[PDB]
Amino acid sequence: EVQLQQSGTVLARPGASVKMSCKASGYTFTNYWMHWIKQRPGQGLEWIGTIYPGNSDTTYSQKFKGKAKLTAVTSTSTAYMELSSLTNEDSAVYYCSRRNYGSSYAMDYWGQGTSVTVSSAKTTPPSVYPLAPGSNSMVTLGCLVKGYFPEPVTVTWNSGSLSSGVHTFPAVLQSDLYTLSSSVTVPSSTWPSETVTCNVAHPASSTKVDKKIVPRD
Amino acid sequence: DVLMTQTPLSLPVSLGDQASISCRSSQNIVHSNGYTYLEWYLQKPGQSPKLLIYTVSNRFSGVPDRFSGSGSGTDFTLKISRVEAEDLGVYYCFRGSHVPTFGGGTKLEIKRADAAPTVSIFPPSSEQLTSGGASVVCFLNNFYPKDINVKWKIDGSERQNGVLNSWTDQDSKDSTYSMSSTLTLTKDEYERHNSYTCEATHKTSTSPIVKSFNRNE
Repeated sequence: EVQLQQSGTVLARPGASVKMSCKASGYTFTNYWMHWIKQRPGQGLEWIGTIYPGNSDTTYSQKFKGKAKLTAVTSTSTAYMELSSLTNEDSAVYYCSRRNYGSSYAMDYWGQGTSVTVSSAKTTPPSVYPLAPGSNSMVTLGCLVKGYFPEPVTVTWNSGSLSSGVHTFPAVLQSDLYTLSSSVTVPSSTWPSETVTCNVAHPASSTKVDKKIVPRD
Repeated sequence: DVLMTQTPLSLPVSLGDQASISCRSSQNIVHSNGYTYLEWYLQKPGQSPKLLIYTVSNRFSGVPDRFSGSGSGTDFTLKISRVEAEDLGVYYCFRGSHVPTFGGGTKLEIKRADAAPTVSIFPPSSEQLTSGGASVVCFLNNFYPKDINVKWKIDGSERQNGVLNSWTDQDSKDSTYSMSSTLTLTKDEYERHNSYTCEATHKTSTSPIVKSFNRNE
């Protein structure tokens, strides 16, 4: 029943600073130490520091002194981490977690994590392109989502009906712009006989595009 | 001096097999109170780390017997008696006493029979060419092991520029890997050539898989 809910995704510009929160419930907030962990994309976890909400006591990893500032608000059962002088190196997911004693001695409960992107590039809708085969029992179609920023983006095929045989690849950095692609395999008797459509939803720019895969020749 | 080193970097094990994850500290990590706070955590793709083992050998409420933690002083080991498909992800050892430190992590990949990829190539979409760009996409889906090589060829010559690849996490259902390689050129350079090729060399063959298309067809 103990659960830690963390604030939402954040986009910040170099030199700026952001403040995130970790709302705790399920235990006596002031009795346990709350820890913070960083994780650069495609990287391992890294301990940042900890705070004892009970009396605002803190400890930081030398690497994070002056970078991270931890605080807690007893009344709201909320822990906060403020990162300042942001750079690309701070772009990552940040987790909060409670260190339990007794039943267990470790970090048993974690937050869902807060994502932080440091960049001086503005929101850009993605251009969605159909990938139809040029000229087998199954056939592969595709969808190219190019030049958007920042993450993330939602891609489904046929509003979601087509689920299996789909492979939406990780977004790659295209010079301050993200790029990903999605493939889907279906029966030859299904396509082109029946049209297939990819849906692309870019949150950041509140954009929703539907692209039909039209055959060629 | 605080370093928590893990080995191997990546551990391939077929279902039901035994798995041994090592973690060495550079100094004795026993607390002055006599206890040794070494913990193990597991994190699957896009999820918050989970607690498996605390105090070296103690299992957390909800973790099956198949998981074992042993060791002392400067060496600790995590054993998975009968690896399931649901066990893949990254394992991290963590030293919980002052100056908490995570190990680098050991990716647990599930071994399955070698499977050649399914390559598909796609020419630029009329919409993109209209934009002035020209992306040629090539999908290499559901293959194993991951170690794969993709080489692009425009009229026989190899091209390394404007090539971006992205890989999927080992599929939890079939344990295969998929990759998407994208060769990007402007429309003008795209239309000054004719044959575009995507080549994949994989452990499953000598004769690489080649998929091309002629602009003039």
